[PDB]
Amino acid sequence: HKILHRLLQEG
Amino acid sequence: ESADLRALAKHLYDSYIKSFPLTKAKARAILTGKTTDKSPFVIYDMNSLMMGEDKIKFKEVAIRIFQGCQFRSVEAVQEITEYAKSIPGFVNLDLNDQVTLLKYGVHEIIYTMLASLMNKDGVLISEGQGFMTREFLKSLRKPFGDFMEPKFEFAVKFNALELDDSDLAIFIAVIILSGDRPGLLNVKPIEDIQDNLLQALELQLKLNHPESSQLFAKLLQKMTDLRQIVTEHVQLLQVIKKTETDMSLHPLLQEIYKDLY
Ligand SMILES: CCc1cc(F)c2ccccc2c1CNC(=O)c1c(OC)cc(O)c2c1OC1=CC(O)=C(C(C)=O)C(=O)[C@]12C
Repeated sequence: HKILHRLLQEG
Repeated sequence: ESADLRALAKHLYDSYIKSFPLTKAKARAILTGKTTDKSPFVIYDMNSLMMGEDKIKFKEVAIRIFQGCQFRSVEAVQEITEYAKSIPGFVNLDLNDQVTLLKYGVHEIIYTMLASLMNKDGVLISEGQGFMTREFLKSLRKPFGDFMEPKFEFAVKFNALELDDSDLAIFIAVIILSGDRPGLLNVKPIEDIQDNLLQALELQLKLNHPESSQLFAKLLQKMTDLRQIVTEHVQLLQVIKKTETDMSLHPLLQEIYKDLY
């Protein structure tokens, strides 16, 4: 779940 | 304190407005034809679909439509993710738990919010620039047709509740903060956040829908129903990329579905 991970940490 | 519960509801609503471009209010203003801007392009058959290509996009058709639903869902996952991060306490949770809450919650939210864009006759697509009829979607050859229909089935029942964007903002937050998702590491902090959101939802419904005392109880049941609804979705989907050679699945969607026992 590295993609969900990435979305959760950006912005 | 009830005051703080209303401040919370308003915070969630404001965040909701910032995260989701097309709200239910705006969706219904278009669906009912109360807007002045260009009404959506109606797609009710193969021919109309071809004509509206430029107005919605910035068996090859059934697959083509399926692909469209995939792209929208990907966009929806990102919008929901931004919303989740605005729920007080969410970003401070263990990161892997945040991933788990999203993994098991996104599709239930997608179904819920999809209802906002649907009526008995069809669904608004492309941020309201297009309208695809339910009968056209339902007629798509197997097994795609039965992949679209259930969403409308749910929407019709759910919309009978007459929730507004303010109600929905809290309802969605409650669903995302479910402390019983499989594999969560720290349950208590999630349960405490949900308990407060639930109190916020109860007050919102009591004040906003004074003549419908049964609403809160019904939404709690709807949350349970959404899980069953999502399981059936995941199955019917794992049979498509299982019985359709020409069927690629977006990485993000594969991640969410993978190990989603
Ligand atoms: C959230 C995605 C989802 C999941 C479901 F299970 C649904 C079931 C029934 C009705 C809509 C459903 C939807 C919503 N669908 C759409 O928004 C939706 C749709 O609709 C067919 C048909 C359709 O043609 C498209 C849709 O959204 C799209 C984004 C794209 O990037 C497309 C490109 C570039 O190809 C498309 O094709 C669009 C314009």
